[PDB]
Amino acid sequence: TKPFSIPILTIGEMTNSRFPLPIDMLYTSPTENLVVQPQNGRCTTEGELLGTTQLVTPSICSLRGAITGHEGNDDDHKWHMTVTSPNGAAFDPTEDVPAPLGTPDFTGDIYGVLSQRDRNINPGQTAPANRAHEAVVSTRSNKFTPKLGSVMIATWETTDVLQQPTKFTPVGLESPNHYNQWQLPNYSGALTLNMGLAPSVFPTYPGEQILFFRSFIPLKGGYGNSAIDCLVPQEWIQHFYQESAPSQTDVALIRYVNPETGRVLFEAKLHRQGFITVAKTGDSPINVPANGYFRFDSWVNPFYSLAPM
Amino acid sequence: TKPFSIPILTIGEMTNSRFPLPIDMLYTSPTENLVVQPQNGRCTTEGELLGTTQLVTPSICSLRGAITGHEGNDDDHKWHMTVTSPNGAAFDPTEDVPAPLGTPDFTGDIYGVLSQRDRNINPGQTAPANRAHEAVVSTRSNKFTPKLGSVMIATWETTDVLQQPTKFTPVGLESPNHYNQWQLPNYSGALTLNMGLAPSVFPTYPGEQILFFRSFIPLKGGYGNSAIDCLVPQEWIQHFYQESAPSQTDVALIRYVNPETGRVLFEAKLHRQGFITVAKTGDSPINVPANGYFRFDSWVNPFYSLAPM
Repeated sequence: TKPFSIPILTIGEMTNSRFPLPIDMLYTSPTENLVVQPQNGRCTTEGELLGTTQLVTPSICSLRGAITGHEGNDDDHKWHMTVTSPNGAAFDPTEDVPAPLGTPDFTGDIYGVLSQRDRNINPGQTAPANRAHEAVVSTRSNKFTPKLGSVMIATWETTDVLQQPTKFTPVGLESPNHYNQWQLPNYSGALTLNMGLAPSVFPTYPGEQILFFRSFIPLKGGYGNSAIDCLVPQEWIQHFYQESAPSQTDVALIRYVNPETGRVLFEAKLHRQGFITVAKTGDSPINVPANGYFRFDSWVNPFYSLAPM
Repeated sequence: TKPFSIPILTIGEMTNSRFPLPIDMLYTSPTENLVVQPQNGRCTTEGELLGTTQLVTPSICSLRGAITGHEGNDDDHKWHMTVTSPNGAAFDPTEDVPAPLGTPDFTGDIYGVLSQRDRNINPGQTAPANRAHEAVVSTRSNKFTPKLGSVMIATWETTDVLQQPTKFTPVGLESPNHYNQWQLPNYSGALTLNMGLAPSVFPTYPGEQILFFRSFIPLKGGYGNSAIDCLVPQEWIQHFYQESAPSQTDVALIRYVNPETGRVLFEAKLHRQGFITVAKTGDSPINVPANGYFRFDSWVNPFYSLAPM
């Protein structure tokens, strides 16, 4: 029975699993009136990846493939991007997954860079031509259809985008308008429901809330202090995936500890499904030292009563 | 005496430690005419970080701080960025490091996005304003002085940059002009030498070359198939940092294994200083399965004779 374990990296040493950003703080909040069902950042404590989760940090909310033309006829700023899997191989729309690995899992206008490196070398050259432009992938568009193998990608530039291999590097959001981090996009477009989903997560013990790892997400414009929350850091996913330690119950009692002073600061439940709950109500700040990290202490039963945070 | 170990993640599951990119291939080449002295991606096999190396993947080649105004009075595209440490805290120019952690470690015109979130809320508003623009940090500029707490950052945008907290998210290179991945920038500007450096690395056993983890790096324009090479993946750095396993000799014999068939494909030396050498000459392609990873097998004496790849 290989023992379960969690990384000893601090908050300040880890990366958000739902967007390639540093983790700025721990954060909790009531979620009784919404459905927390992210598809990136999903891993069981036994190392099973779920949803669209993959292990390469800069590929989170990235897209890869080629531009094949404009999307439609009536907007010169809109391009049809046929997408592949991150490894460059064809994606099978009938695969029992929501969309290609690392596809964005929220509703919003994602800002980043469209770059291209030509597949062919021109006469008189020794190397392929390149170009890049700022761009937006609107996951609420009816042409956001990654499960079918394509997305519409928009530019402010209106001509210098070729029918060439294309990558989208995510940077942030175009604005806070229409951003809802817990609303899954329609991976197959309009009037088609999503499939292959990692399940929703929620606390059940009275007075518990989900604990999130929160990152502030850049905005291209608008007023806001937008953030995106993940259930576990990307480094925890990489760790569980490698360790594949059996879970002895469905609940791991974990403690947040200051390694210098040895002081345990609070306790929490790491659920087998891959999320944390704490005995906390409200959204007030979580005040913890910088050198702190979670330590696995024991497997407990569903009803273990946590010390209130 | 804690045993040394290497992650079991495959090349296609890890990240470049010198730029936030997936790893595309293993790569070797002669370096007899170069000085290989990167400052990101530097970790001893005992977990000692060196140079400018830090653990947050999207912070590699990033810069944080605030714009104070234009750089000079003659180009409204050029801005003076005061730089902080990645945690937002003041950087001390006298600390025994080359530059703030994560600072770029090569010569080139680094392309990315400059984003800002205002520090105050304006009257009539409830949230701070935001803006972001394509930007270039030229590390060959005499105004690239991160060890002194500032860099010049340029935007195609001419005015919509304020004197506000600022992040630079790296995406790729503006072009291949003057890109030299092994030429350190002058962290303190002109006529001042760098200090606090992680040491240069080179093979010494006859017929050995350095083995690199190679990523293709996007280009905003120009002709080229530009790449950037790191000495070990970012996930190896995170692993060694946490494990802190003592190094029993200066050289770890490691084997690239196919986990499925269990077959060992080739062998290599992981040096305590934190780089890999192999018995290979030239730059011809390294042909290995997708599911392959390096496994630590034993500690060996200096000048151990490897099987030729």
